[PDB]
Amino acid sequence: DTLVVTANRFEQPRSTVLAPTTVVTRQDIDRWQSTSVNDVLRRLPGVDITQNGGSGQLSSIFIRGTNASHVLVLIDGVRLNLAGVSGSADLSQFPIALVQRVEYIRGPRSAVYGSDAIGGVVNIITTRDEPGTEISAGWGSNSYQNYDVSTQQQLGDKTRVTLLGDYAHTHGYDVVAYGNTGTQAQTDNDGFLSKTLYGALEHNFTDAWSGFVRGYGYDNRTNYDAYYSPGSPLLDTRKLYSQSWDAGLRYNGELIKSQLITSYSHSKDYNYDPHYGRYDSSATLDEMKQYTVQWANNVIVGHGSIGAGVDWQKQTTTPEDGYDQRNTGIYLTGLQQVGDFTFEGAARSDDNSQFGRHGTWQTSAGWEFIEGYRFIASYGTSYKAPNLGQLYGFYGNPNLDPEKSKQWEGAFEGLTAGVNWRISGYRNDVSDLIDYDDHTLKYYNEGKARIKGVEATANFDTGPLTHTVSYDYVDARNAITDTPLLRRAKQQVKYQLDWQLYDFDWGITYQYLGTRYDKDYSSYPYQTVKMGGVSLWDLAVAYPVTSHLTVRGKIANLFDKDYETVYGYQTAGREYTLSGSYTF
Ligand code: CNC
Ligand SMILES: CCCCCCCCOCCOCCOCCOCCO
Ligand SMILES: CCCCCCCCOCCOCCOCCOCCO
Ligand SMILES: CCCCCCCCOCCOCCOCCOCCO
Ligand SMILES: CCCCCCCCOCCOCCOCCOCCO
Ligand SMILES: CCCCCCCCOCCOCCOCCOCCO
Ligand SMILES: CCCCCCCCOCCOCCOCCOCCO
Ligand SMILES: [Ca+2]
Ligand SMILES: [Ca+2]
Ligand SMILES: [Ca+2]
Repeated sequence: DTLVVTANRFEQPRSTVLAPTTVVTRQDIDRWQSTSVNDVLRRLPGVDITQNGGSGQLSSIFIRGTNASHVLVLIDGVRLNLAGVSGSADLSQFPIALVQRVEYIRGPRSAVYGSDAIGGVVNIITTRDEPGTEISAGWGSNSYQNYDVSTQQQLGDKTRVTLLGDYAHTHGYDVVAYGNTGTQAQTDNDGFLSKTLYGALEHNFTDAWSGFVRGYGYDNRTNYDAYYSPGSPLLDTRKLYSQSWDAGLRYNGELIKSQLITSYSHSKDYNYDPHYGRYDSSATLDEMKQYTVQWANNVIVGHGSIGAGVDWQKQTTTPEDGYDQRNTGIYLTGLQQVGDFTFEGAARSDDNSQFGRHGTWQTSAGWEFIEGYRFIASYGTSYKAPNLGQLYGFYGNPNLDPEKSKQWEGAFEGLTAGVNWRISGYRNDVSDLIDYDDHTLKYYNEGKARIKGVEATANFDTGPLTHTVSYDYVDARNAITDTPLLRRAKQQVKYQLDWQLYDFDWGITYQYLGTRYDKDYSSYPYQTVKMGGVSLWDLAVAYPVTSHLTVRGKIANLFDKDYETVYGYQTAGREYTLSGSYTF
């Protein structure tokens, strides 16, 4: 196991987390030769992603079949900051260079974190420890190119620093669109450019008390497609800027853990064509500022812990009505162990300045009935806050309540003859779904979803061969009308194969994207169409040409499989990348 700290906010061992958690490390990501967050995520259990194309294009994540806004994305413990009016975050913009570790725990977790923890939680962590300085970059399949410098160091004792800058660029391909340009097209590759900057300070006043400060930021330009009058502007292009800063102290004692954290984030997300735009306009800007403050405690008691915090949010976006919004929550957590029984739980009330008070809880009990074998049940209750669009839009309704989930899940987990496996069943009923009525050009909370999913995983070695495999089946329907929701695969299958030989470290990663259902905007009324669903393979190698130098190479979409995760957006297709790192 591996500590991981994103279940109850403090360190703890995964074994000791009844819910399915998955962790991705740097080694991992470097292996994977991943070039985006999207890449990494798509691999793990329960994740369905979709893309209005290649790199840089919006994207969307469906954890166990919930809506794309029904996931909580945390960066370093802290809600992302998706600006605009749809929960949807789209980690297509979030520089992968920043990523040192992802920690991902599927299932509800609003009783710790609040809103969005409905499917599960994706905590992306920017923080390393792993001193030295590093150069690198790469080249490839669409004049893609990347360069990058890293270091962390000490400035005398109890202090260390960390800087990173990183530049990627690609020209891309046209992604056609097809029901989003109207009269004409693009016949234009729609590229992406991001440039990024990170700094850290890290400091112990002692071997218990510590602090940080961080600051980071990026500056992306990506090009997209739109709709079109001959006219009459486009909106070709998007330009996002985004900075964050944090501060905390921690104290980590033998029994009692504490943290006080702080952070402030501000983006500014221009869309525009492209000629006299800006600035025009003809030119939409969405800006946001989120502030955050949180203080938490835990301590050790039994083979258990108890913990609690308070946790405060302020988001002022800019335009007369939707602008400044505030949340505050207070929760409790508990772990314990008794015999071969674990019990783990959490609860929270939130007070939200639009919709007032709402609360939320979860439980799990496990039973290790034979050594190595273990049976877990869980129950849990989560929610999602209304968005401005829904609230204060043109069909806004500022009285909306949140959207409510209930989830049950059942799992067996075992070691058997060398294989670490798990399998797991869940029902999630969602409700008070926010659903506009043509009806009256207002939204209301009215709609219901059911989800029934199964998650099976395994890992093992045979040779010098390593196997990491999962299967996922998600049956996600509209409860009222009993049709399949959209853009979701009933079925996924993901294998990875790792091994080492001569000095070539090899990986081959397979996935099957099962078939799915969506909308063809080609023509109103708009109809749904069934996408067929498909098999990908990528091939990756690395070599330590020295001792400081690794040199890698990756063929992605190894055969050449055409397909979409969104009807009308062309996906990538076969790409090469050729890449290098020096250390010292
Ligand atoms: C719906 C829609 C669509 N939209 Co909007 C349009 N036009 N639009 C919206 C509206 C949805 C409101 C609602 N859905 O009830 C609406 C009015 C909010 C709008 C919003 C915006 N629109 C935007 C854009 C970019 C586009 N939109 C598309 C997603 C363009 C879509 C093109 C497409 N995908 O076919 C789209 C035409 C169809 C998506 C769909 O229905 N998904 C079905 C659902 C199951 O999938 P999903 O993943 O849950 O979809 C969600 C999101 O995609 C999201 N969303 C909507 N547009 C965006 C844009 C951004 C950047 C983000 C992060 C999310 C979104 O809302 C969804 C559901 O609540 C887009 C691919 C069309 C186009 N050719 O560019 C495109 C993005 C290009 C790119 N790759 O970055 C805006 C920047 C428009 C503008 N300049 O104001 C903007 C941002 C919203 C925000 N909060 O930041
Ligand atoms: C000191 C508070 C610890 C529990 C806080 C969260 C409890 C939320 O519901 C828990 C009760 O539901 C089932 C009871 O059985 C186990 C309770 O939690 C044990 C947590 O370690
Ligand atoms: C710290 C532990 C938190 C325990 C919370 C779980 C129990 C929640 O209580 C019941 C859930 O629904 C609440 C209302 O119950 C019946 C309502 O009857 C009157 C309706 O207006
Ligand atoms: C130390 C903080 C304790 C936080 C626990 C709050 C958890 C949420 O409450 C239980 C879940 O929701 C049940 C409450 O819902 C009923 C609301 O009732 C309030 C007064 O009737
Ligand atoms: C749903 C989970 C079903 C789990 C059943 C596991 C039952 C027993 O499995 C392993 C028990 O050990 C027998 C296997 O081999 C014994 C190896 O022991 C080495 C020397 O005795
Ligand atoms: C304890 C793990 C459950 C394992 C799933 C495979 C065996 C299923 O047996 C009967 C099939 O169930 C039909 C429903 O399948 C999806 C339901 O999933 C969870 C909904 O409660
Ligand atoms: C899956 C029921 C058998 C007991 C668990 C076996 C451990 C799973 O390891 C293999 C997982 O990889 C794919 C599993 O596919 C099996 C379940 O799919 C059945 C869907 O109801
Ligand atoms: Ca374009
Ligand atoms: Ca209310
Ligand atoms: Ca044991």
